[PDB]
Formats: sequence, C-alpha cells, structure tokens
Amino acid sequence: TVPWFPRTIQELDRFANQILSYGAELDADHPGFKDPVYRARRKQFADIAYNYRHGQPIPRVEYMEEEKKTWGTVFKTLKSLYKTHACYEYNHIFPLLEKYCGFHEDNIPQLEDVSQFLQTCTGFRLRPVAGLLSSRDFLGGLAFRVFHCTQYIRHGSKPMYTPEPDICHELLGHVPLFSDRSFAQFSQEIGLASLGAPDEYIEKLATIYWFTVEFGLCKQGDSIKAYGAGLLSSFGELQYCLSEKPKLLPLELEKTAIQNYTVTEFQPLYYVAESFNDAKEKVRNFAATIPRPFSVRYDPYTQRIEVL
Ligand SMILES: CNC[C@@H](O)c1ccc(O)c(O)c1
Ligand SMILES: [Fe+3]
Repeated sequence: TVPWFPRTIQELDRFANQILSYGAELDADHPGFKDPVYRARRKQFADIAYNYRHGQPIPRVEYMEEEKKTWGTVFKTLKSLYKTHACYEYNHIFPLLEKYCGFHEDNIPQLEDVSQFLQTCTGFRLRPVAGLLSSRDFLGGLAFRVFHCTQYIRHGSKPMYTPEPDICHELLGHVPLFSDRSFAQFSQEIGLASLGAPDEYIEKLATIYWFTVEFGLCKQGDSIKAYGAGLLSSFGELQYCLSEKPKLLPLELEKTAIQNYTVTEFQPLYYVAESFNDAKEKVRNFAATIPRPFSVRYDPYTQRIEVL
C-alpha cells in the first residue's frame, strides 16, 4: 500500500530512527578507520544529530585545530576555481556567505548560522544528519525545503578526498545553490514528486537528483558552468567537467532517470540544464507520470502537505 510520508515539517523527526546504523567510518577502507579519536568524534556528531528535533537551534560545536586545518586546505584549494568554473548563481551568493556566515579558511561555519542565512534567502533550513538516510527520506525532506546536512568533517590524512559527504561538501557544494530562489523551487519539486511514490520511482528521482543537484551543469549564454554540489566540492572533477573529455547531453528526464552512473570515478557524461526554472518545469511534468493515487501541495503558511 502507499508508503508513509511526512505531512508536517515536524514529522521529519521520525527519520532519525531510520538511518543506516553502521556508517562508512567503520569500513576498513575509510581514511579514518584506524583512528580511534576520529571514530569517537564521528559518534559525537552522530549523537548530536540523533537527538536533534525540528525547531531547536542546531547545536554549536567547537572544532579541533586539526579539523580547522583540513577545512582550510579544502577551502583554499577549491576557491581558486569558482570564478571561472561555477554557475552565476554560485558566484553571486559566495561573497555574502564570506561576509555573514564566516566562510573563511580559518573558521568552520556553524550550521545554525548557515541555516538562519538560508531561511532568510529562500526559507530552506538545515538539520544535522547522523548517517545515511534512505533516498525516500532524504528526498522527502526537500518537499519542506529541509536539507539534511552532515556536520562532521573528513579525516585529516586525505584532505582532498572523501568517500562520503562531509561538512566541506555540504557548505562549499550545496549551500550556495539553496540560497537561490529558482534552485530552491527546483529542489523542492523533486521532493514533492517523491512523496508516496513507489520504490522504483524513488530510484528514478534519486538518479535525476544525482545528475542535477550533485553533478549538474548549467547553460549560461553560450557557456557551460557547474552547479552540481559533487563537482563544486571536487577539485579534480570540477576542472575535468568543463574540458573536452566528458560527453554532455541536454537534460531530458525520461532519459536522465534511467542513466547509470559511477560513484567512484569522474562521471563520463553530464546533463546540461537550460536553467533551474526549466529543470523545475521538467520535474513537474515528470512527476505527473508517477503513479500516485493523489496529488500533493506544500502550504508554506502552515508547513504542511495538502493531499488532494
Ligand atoms: C542519502 N542518499 C544517497 C547519498 O549517497 C547522498 C544523497 C544526497 C547527496 O547530496 C549526497 O552528496 C549523497
Ligand atoms: Fe551532496
């Protein structure tokens, strides 16, 4: 029968008891696997996320010198590429994040301050996430303009590498785009399309998310730039995605939804969005093809989903 989905923003609290309990930091393959301090530190952030409840301010954390150093390295190395490789919406908001959110090499921004900033721009808010959420729950949060965000940082031994999202990827990759109104509406449409959708369609929406929010390219006049969070947080792939090597195709959802992708090497192909308004329209039409015995609408005045 129709899978359960949250109907009010507070119901997202139900997700904490539905994450993958054995995280990536437990794999012998993880850069911090042999480091017990790192291990304990990850558990500390997981407990903060576990006890968090909608409406509370997100707990502030004092990062260690070693963690600030890793942030600094990532920030400084990536920043040199944005003016030439990132889509206009990213560069338009970055200076404001540097001024009101403390995006600077010597300081890791606190999620509460960043969340307040997003609320003022587009009403998006962040909530700390323990471990891995199912695609269903992750996408469902977007329907409420809620982005589940990691608060921990990657292990210091390999600053330019992370096998999972971490705070550098969330803040330098995702946050700037969520401050844009059209991108915010586009992300929310993916979320609304996921509510109560059958498992096989959630996987199609997760793939569309991968080829837009995480690895999307924008058409900007006669040029092509990156807006994908996975590209904006990867020094190597951000330079590669705008070279002659990858194959670029126009975003066509019937096609993007079933395309296979690798999570371990640079993407061999990327989809180019005409604009976020256009991508939003395409998702809305795609959503109409999803078999759901009902229709949904979000009411921002009450923060509830209306089931039609
Ligand atoms: C929890 N869903 C899949 C996960 O690998 C995932 C999802 C969304 C992201 O933005 C991301 O960087 C990683
Ligand atoms: Fe991400």
